Amino acid sequence: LTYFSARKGKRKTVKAVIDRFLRLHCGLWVRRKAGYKKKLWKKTPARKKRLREFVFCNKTQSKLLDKMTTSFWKRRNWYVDDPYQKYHDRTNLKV
Amino acid sequence: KFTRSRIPEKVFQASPEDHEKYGGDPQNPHKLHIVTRIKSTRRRPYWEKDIIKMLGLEKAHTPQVHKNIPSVNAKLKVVKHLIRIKPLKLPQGLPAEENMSNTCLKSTGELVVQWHLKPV
Amino acid sequence: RRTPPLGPMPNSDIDLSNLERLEKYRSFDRYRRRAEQEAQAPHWWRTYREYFGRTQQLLERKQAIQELRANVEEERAARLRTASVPLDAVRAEWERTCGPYHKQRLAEYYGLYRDLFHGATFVPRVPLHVAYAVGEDDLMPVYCGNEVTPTEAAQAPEVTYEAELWTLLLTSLDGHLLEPDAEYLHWLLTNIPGNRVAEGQVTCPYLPPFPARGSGIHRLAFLLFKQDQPIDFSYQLAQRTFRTFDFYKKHQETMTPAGLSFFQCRWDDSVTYIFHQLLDMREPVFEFVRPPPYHPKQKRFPHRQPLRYLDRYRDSHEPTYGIY
Amino acid sequence: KNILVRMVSEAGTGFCFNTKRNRLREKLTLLHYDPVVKQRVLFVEKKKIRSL
Amino acid sequence: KNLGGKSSGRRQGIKKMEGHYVHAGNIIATQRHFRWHPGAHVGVGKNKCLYALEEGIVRYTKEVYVPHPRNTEAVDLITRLPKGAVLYKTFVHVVPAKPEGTFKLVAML
Amino acid sequence: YKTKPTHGIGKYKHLIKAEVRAINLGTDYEYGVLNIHLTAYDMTLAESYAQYVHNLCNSLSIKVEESYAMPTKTILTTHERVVQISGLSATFAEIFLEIIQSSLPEGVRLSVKEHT
RNA sequence: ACCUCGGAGCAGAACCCAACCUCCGAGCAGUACAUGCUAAGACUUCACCAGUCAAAGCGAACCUCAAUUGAUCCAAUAACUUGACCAACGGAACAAGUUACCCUAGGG
RNA sequence: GCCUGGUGAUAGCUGGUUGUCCAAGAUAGAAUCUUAGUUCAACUUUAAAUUUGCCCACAGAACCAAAUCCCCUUGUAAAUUUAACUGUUAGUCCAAAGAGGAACAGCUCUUUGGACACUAGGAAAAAACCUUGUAGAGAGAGUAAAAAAUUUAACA
RNA sequence: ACCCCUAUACCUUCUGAUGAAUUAACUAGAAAUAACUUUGCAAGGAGAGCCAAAGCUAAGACCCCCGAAACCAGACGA
Ligand SMILES: [Mg+2]
Ligand SMILES: [Mg+2]
Ligand SMILES: [Mg+2]
Ligand SMILES: [Mg+2]
Ligand SMILES: [Mg+2]
Ligand SMILES: [Mg+2]
Ligand SMILES: [Mg+2]
Ligand SMILES: [Mg+2]
Ligand SMILES: [Mg+2]
Ligand SMILES: [Mg+2]
Ligand SMILES: [Mg+2]
Ligand SMILES: [Mg+2]
Ligand SMILES: [Mg+2]
Repeated sequence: LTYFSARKGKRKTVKAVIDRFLRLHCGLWVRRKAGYKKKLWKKTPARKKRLREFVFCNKTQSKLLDKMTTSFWKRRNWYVDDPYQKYHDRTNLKV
Repeated sequence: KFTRSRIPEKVFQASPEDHEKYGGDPQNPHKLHIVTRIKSTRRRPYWEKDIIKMLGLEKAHTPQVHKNIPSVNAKLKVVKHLIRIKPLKLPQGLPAEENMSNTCLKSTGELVVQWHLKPV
Repeated sequence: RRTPPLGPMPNSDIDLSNLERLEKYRSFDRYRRRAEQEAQAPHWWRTYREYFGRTQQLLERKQAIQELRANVEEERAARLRTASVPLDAVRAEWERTCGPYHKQRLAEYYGLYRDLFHGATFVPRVPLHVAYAVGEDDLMPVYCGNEVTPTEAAQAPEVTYEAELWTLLLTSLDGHLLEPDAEYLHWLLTNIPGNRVAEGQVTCPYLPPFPARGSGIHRLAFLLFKQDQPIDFSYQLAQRTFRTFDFYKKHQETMTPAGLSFFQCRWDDSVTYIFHQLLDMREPVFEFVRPPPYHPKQKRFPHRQPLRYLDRYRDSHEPTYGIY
Repeated sequence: KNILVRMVSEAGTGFCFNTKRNRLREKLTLLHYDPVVKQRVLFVEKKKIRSL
Repeated sequence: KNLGGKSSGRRQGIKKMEGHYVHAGNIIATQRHFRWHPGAHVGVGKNKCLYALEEGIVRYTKEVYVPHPRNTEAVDLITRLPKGAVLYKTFVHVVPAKPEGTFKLVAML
Repeated sequence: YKTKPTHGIGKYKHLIKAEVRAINLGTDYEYGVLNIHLTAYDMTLAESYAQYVHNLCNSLSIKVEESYAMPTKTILTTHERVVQISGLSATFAEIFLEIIQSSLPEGVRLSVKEHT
């Protein structure tokens, strides 16, 4: 990525990352599964049910996506009727 | 392939000839072993290195007391080529709290609970 | 490294050189028979069962059936398969001959012996008959292991049995509210002359069965005792509680059990009447509570789980707002 | 040899689903299940999508 | 002229050895042909994989094999046997740990 | 498992034989494969007698390889049934043949001819 | 000659294990149209991506095969969906021969 | 062509990277216009939280050898999780089981285990064989491994 | 002092040839996203903007040197 831009001297986000992923405020990245809309005629319904899911990301995938976006994308967002809003705070972890 | 070696049980069954050779009684056997490392764990597999660390025999020529129970005997059977085992014999009793400081394990295998430095 | 088998291996003795000289299972059914026999045998390997477990009679019977097959309408009806059987004769003669062993099976299956006598099995020789009055017309019979409502069992039943003293006992093997071991009796009539019941010494008088709501389905024991020498004995549920084992231990010298009939009860509205009216307490209501569902330990990064994973581990389904 | 065709529901409409059928046999009509009507309904095939 | 054969290991075999506590739905063992058969409280997938249907402890036994009568392969294999010959297989069982619920007092109405 | 005492409890292929001259060596003597032709002007007596032969042979523990029939001939029609047999004893040759002799219904002939 | 996927041996008994190592195969076909929707718990090709199995539930009745395959972007489509022998099969959106004139940076 | 500029061109390649002292630390792999490289993993390191880890006994793991998995006791003291990152990988040889080759190669390719890229003693010299490990001074002592052994043919 | 005994130069590149006559001087690790440590204040922090379900503010602490053939633009050259 660009660590220091030529105009501002700031970091830049990679906009592929924003275009594909969802950062929850607790640090979890949500994604969509690869091939969830390809060749559905030859996939069993169990597999199609698996592909139509919002799948969390790895730890190192998560840290790779944190480094590729900026602090704007890491921020609390109090939207109006947000579908994912109950998934931001992390309930009831025992580490 | 070089693997871990099972040893059959006939190897660990004494004969009356052996009771004549060493000083053992099959009835009323000994409670405590003295184990000493007399060979290196270098050039030995990692499992033998581990068993030597568990039994507390990292330093060679240093005696260690163990129980004569089948668990400890199982670990001893794994590294029986690196060690030396003798029965801990006790001519007088096991040491009381009076004789706790003034002991000495002799070379014979006995543990004397009054260790003066005078001649008899 | 082979270790040799402990006992005999299966398929050893039949293993010969000439299989074609050995006659085979031509069917599926014969293999199922032999196979079930080998299932029931004790083996030395680990099996499922370890973990989850006079002359005049034959004379009159031979002449009786020999006279029975000789009639032409019996053969003609039986070959046209319109012959039937009178169920009543079979019922009463079953009550006579081999009924006691079957009532022994039903008492062993319903756990009356492991609970009522700590495993002391016996045989109900007496063909006892108990029935509860259902109004004035009909009457609900008690056979071994039936379902009878406590409305039907509101009033003490009619007991008829063909015999010649007696002590009759009713208990509720499971209906005990406090102690998980004892049982509330319901009526214990003693020193009974012959086969009339009314002239018995009513020691503990009749309660109806009271199973609590949602506490499942109860079994209720009618013991009937051959008494030799007439002995003297002895709404508070601390007073209806005893155990039939050490009760019978006090009196097993001159008394032996001779009859069973037991039945099931569930809740009904009459049991509301029993708890409130005549016991004078609030009724207890039970519910069958299943154990909470296992979920594994929650991870920081639940890799590849769906988004539903965060809901397995939350406890409120309402928007929490935190410090704001 | 086979064709991937779409099947359009006759009622509770706008619902399609794809099937395979031979190049040579007739135009399929089926009884599939509409989750819009939430019933089994005849579907009629309307267009071949791809000759697999 | 020997092309192909570069397939990797399937990583099959037993996942829960005998004595292991098992929760409901855990895969006990994945096989390619029926090395182990489902016994008590053990289910089978389309891939012949044995999973668990209750929470409990896995046990392996040896049982009499009596196939379904509509299974003409194994049934035709039966009828060729001599008269004492009885087939055995190894089965997997889950001995269920918990009771399936308790009665609990709810209210004194 | 290969080291447990219950190894090979599940084997079965030694219990199925999943697979010609006469054997008359020194003491244990037996015929090879045979052929028994049954010719009659009746389908009924030839078929039924072939049944009686076949049920005798199954009731006396004999390998009966086939029980086919030969085609008929334009003459009246002559019918044939071939019921093969392999393996008899010295006594059992006599005792086996005497019953087939002593059980013929009506004008149906025999053959103890062998293969080819 | 090959490049991806599967079976067997190597690799005898949990898992894994190479080779321009030894032998077979695959790139489909058939049936069904609840091959609907949801969902505990798991396995996993040594990562990831992909893959697999699945009880309970709602709704109904009363899949076989081992492999039988292709990401993202982009297109086409109202939508549902569909799109590569992208086979160099983790795939650059589209680029051949040759240099004893070769040149540079290096390695043997 | 040559010069100046772009220009500190670019270089997965070569070469080089400067005080002290201590500590912990070496060999699975998967993809890749990839095999002179990177990314993920494995291994490694620090910090943190917790609770088990390792060794293992019966029992147990399929039909068509050596062993391993599993595993309470016991002997021990570690392990997992959380946070943060770098680096390393055609290893070599020996013992063993094998494959290719000539049952050649200091040849090629897997597996198990050692050792070496960490010390000292021995084997003539000596990466890899044997003995041996944890660090200093001593003009003390006991040991370990450790030295090749052989010499022949009358005949009735 | 030598004689006695012990002792296969250093760097770098490989699992285990390179460069250096010698001296002096010159000559090669640049970034604070996140985490950690230490303060301040604390449901708030910050000297507007920004973050906040114990956070925020401040500081400390991490990212080398030399080397092509080339390509392009403009000149200077018979
Ligand atoms: Mg293979
Ligand atoms: Mg492979
Ligand atoms: Mg994996
Ligand atoms: Mg390629
Ligand atoms: Mg590729
Ligand atoms: Mg440069
Ligand atoms: Mg480069
Ligand atoms: Mg160190
Ligand atoms: Mg490519
Ligand atoms: Mg490279
Ligand atoms: Mg354990
Ligand atoms: Mg230097
Ligand atoms: Mg001029």
